[PDB]
Amino acid sequence: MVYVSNKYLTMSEMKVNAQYILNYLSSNGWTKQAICGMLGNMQSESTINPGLWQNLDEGNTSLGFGLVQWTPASNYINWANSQGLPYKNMDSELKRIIWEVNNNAQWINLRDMTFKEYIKSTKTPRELAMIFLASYERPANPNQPERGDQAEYWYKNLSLQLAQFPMDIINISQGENGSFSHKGTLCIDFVGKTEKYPYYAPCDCTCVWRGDASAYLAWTSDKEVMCADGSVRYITWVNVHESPLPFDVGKKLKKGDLMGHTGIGGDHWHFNVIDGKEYQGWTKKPDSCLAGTELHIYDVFAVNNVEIINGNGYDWKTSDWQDG
Ligand SMILES: [Zn+2]
Repeated sequence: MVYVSNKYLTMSEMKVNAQYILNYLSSNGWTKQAICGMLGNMQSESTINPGLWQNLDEGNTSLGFGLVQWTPASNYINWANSQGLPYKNMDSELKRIIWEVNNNAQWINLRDMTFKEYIKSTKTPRELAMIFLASYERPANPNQPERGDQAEYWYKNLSLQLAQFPMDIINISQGENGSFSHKGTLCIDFVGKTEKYPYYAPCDCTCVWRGDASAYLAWTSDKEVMCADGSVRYITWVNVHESPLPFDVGKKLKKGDLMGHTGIGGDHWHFNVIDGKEYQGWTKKPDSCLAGTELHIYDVFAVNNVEIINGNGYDWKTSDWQDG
């Protein structure tokens, strides 16, 4: 959903557009600050409307058009045609801006910042709105602090999850460095209240590997998460012993969705988590665990609303972090 028209948008309609642009350019590696600094500008140029002609003068290609009011409009519209993109279109316009960053276009460095620098900046959305104004837009009237106020407003009004321990109970049958099969590892075997006991997604995640032989699924958090130890990081983990395996590679789960059950794939759940967003298969040291940097389960996942029955004397922590 985007609002595209030759008419001034209300704040409700702009908010929808502003959210869309945030989502799109976020995936393209721009910072929330720089996107909002641009939004403050596009609010003044266009009410964040990709279909808007300057002064509502439809079809006048000598005047401004679209989100940043490309002037003359034909420079953009012609670029769009050459690129096989429909010109009056949100994504096409965002693709034009990305192109300008990638091709040393539009921007003039008047504030000791290049366009490539701009999109990675974490200066205030106010600061960056004014940098954008001076460098990209270059208006005849430079005194427009409202673009800054608008930037900071979109920063606050648009758009971390706390990693929650998957299961309702903690009851450890074999901890980190356990003698039977965890020597050298930070793995933990957990049992449920019964056989085949459910556990849930600690955060939005995706299934990245399936080992049918060894009965494991591997998962990677979609975003960086907030950990029980106050760390912010991507995480990757493995669930072993479920039978049959619930999902396939690519499967997407939201925080709290059913992720698996204990099993015999004695009934239990072997769990192991590493730092980062890269699954790297396995190693033995001397016992089997994930390759990569193992993290303590009790430092990563919070135990809010978990019944601890055993325990193993680990620093299990609750967290007051509130999910975005
Ligand atoms: Zn184990």
